[PDB]
Amino acid sequence: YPIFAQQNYENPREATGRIVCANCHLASKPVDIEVPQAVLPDTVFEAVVKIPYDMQLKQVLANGKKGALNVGAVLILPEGFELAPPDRISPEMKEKIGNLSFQNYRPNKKNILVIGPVPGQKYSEITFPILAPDPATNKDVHFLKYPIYVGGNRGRGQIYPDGSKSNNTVYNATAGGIISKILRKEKGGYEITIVDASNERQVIDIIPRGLELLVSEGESIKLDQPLTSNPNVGGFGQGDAEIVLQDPLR
Amino acid sequence: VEVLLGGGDGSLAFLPGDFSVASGEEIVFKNNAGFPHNVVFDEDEIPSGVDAAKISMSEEDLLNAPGETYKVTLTEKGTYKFYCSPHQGAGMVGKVTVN
Ligand code: HEC
Ligand SMILES: [Cu+2]
Repeated sequence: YPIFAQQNYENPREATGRIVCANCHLASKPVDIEVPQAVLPDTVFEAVVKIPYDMQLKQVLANGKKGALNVGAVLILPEGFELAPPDRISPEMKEKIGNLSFQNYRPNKKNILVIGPVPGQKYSEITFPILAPDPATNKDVHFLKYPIYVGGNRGRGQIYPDGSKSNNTVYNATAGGIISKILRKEKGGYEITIVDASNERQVIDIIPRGLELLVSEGESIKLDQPLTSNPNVGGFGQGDAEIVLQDPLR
Repeated sequence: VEVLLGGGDGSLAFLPGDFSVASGEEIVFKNNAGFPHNVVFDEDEIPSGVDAAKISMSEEDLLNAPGETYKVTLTEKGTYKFYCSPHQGAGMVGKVTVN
């Protein structure tokens, strides 16, 4: 969720240029961003981010049931650029933004905006209303080309903040050997018994509900071998744009 | 017994995350911020049998809006254990101590 990165990453952009959501959102899915080629000082513009996905897609909800996808986003603009105030928001763009709440990543980072989790079938395309700065009003902003970075996600993540995997990822065998027994759980889930005949050790691999295993009793499994299919149908994508803060003259 | 998921800025945690009720009371789970906060009772810490889908939420009924609440009418006496589906490994979980 966007709050997981805000609560534990100071700035969401890594040194390799990777957005922090890719640490738990491990599937890669395309992200798009449309921004105006150039904007004037003190003007409102729209940043349109597209997080595209196949709509008949059903993911594994955290309770084993199958459900719809949720979308989230992280917009990184240059210093000076911020979320346009409601009085500067035209009514033609007010219905465009629906009723989303854009939050700042941290209270002092007014140039980093986050939104989500929002409904997928509704906000596959999000419009962020940004206000361009004025140079004669801020001595650090200047007329020039500036970078804009966006991160877009759709779907449940695979890793939690403590390092625990969720049920939206592959379950791998903690040890090689032969499967001696597969206990189908009453309310869903499985208990897999592995006889590591090589180390004379028995291990019990627990599989959560919502996942189907591709393993049978009496089968030889290797360490790290995938025990069930990967039920992840979502992904995280990264995009980039350049904007021209233009002088009103020439 | 009034549990409000999410604090007032971004605190993902059941408040309270542990209360005591009896047969006839009603539990509530109002989500404020950090949605969705749909809770689902698991069949690992339940006292009586009963199905988990009877006291848990479905995939179509999710608490993603700031105002929806999930009420569960429990009558059996024992200690249940529900948790935020969209945040089970996060750390926000509660339990119904009905007796
Ligand atoms: C690991 C600490 C994570 C970071 C950093 C981010 N996300 Fe995440 N996200 C993570 C998990 C394990 C989950 C699933 C929670 C559950 O049990 O359901 C999520 C979920 C989301 C969602 C909702 C998905 C859905 O319901 O379909 C969204 C939209 C989302 N995350 C977006 C997102 C963004 C944009 C992030 C970077 C700012 C981000 N997440 C970071 C784990 C982690
Ligand atoms: Cu939650």
